Amino acid sequence: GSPRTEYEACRVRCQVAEHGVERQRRCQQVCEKRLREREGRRE
Repeated sequence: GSPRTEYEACRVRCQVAEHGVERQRRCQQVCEKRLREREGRRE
């Protein structure tokens, strides 16, 4: 339904995965796109 874990896990993993602003912001959108795509099975 809405696995917030998959999201919070990406923010805590990505934040440490890289360092900066270009990848940081760009990452926030990537991790989010995956979440929204997950919570949304079909509408």
